[PDB]
Amino acid sequence: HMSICTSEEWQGLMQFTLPVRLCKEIELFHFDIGPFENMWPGIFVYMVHRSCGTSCFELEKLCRFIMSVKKNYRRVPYHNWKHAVTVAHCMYAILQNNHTLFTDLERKGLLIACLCHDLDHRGFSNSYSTSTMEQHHFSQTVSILQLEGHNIFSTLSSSEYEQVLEIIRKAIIATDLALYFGNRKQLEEMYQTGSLNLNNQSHRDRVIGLMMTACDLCSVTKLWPVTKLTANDIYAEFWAEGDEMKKLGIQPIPMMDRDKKDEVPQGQLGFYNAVAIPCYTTLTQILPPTEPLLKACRDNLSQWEKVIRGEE
Ligand SMILES: Cn1cc(-c2ccc(=O)n(C)c2)c(COc2ccc(-c3cccc4c3ncn4C)cc2)n1
Ligand SMILES: [Mg+2]
Ligand SMILES: [Zn+2]
Repeated sequence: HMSICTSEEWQGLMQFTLPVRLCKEIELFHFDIGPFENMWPGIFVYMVHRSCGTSCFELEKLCRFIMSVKKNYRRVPYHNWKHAVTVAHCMYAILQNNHTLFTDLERKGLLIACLCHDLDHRGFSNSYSTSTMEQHHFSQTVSILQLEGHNIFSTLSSSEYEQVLEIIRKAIIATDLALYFGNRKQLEEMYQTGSLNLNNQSHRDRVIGLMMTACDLCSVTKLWPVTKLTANDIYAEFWAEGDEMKKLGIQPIPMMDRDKKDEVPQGQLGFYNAVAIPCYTTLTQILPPTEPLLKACRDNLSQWEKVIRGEE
């Protein structure tokens, strides 16, 4: 277990250059990687390069690492390689727009953590100690790092190496949405009381934790026709899970039931109000430059309202 890339795959990636007409596009929060499948591993290399230059990773081990990650994502409609890269791009925009808050270690850890955060997702929920899927996705990240010529951190001291693995573990654990409700609440209080202090490691962990939810949910921050299409992918998976439950004579909850299709826009609306809006509001409060994520979220919420009210 742990599949690996071929030499053709890592060498082809080493040779890629992003077309000039995307370089301004890719800096924008709402950028959609969607139309550029061929370029996705290339796009990740690019973002690593912009954010730490052409000498932050041995370029060969880097391309090998990315191409093996890709081969350990499965061909599922939503929790796949497309979503890893989408989440990593959101993290890239955040780090670029907040350039001096984060250490060099943090920047490398979090881009890698984002690409690996759904490693070997099967297309079924946590429901079908806790943070099950996530402890596992971290486990798989550890295994790839450990292979052959795939250790991109080899050139760190053992003190830095232990540091970056622990950035990664906490980051991927933070992508379990059950834990997001409490982290956010904690952050909301600290901000209120004025007690938030980025010199404090456990405060940094929390902020980073929120940053991982915001990236993980970022398909709600793209332009309306892209968010709409992604929502179809999320449903392809949820309904396939609901179909497997009916196969056993089990009644799935409404969200996994394709017979409950007309209650889609209502469902979307509640999620936006209950999860997405508070997430990007607390983020915007701590990191003002992330404000365009909130704005794009608000715009998509009002699209969903108009669907419900019957006008699009
Ligand atoms: C980008 N993105 C990730 C996610 C996401 C991430 C983590 C997570 O745990 N969930 C559930 C979703 C989303 C929102 O997706 C949604 C899916 C279904 C609903 C829904 C709720 C209730 C009844 C419903 C619903 N749909 C049909 N009916 C009848 C809402 C939102 N967008
Ligand atoms: Mg996940
Ligand atoms: Zn995810």
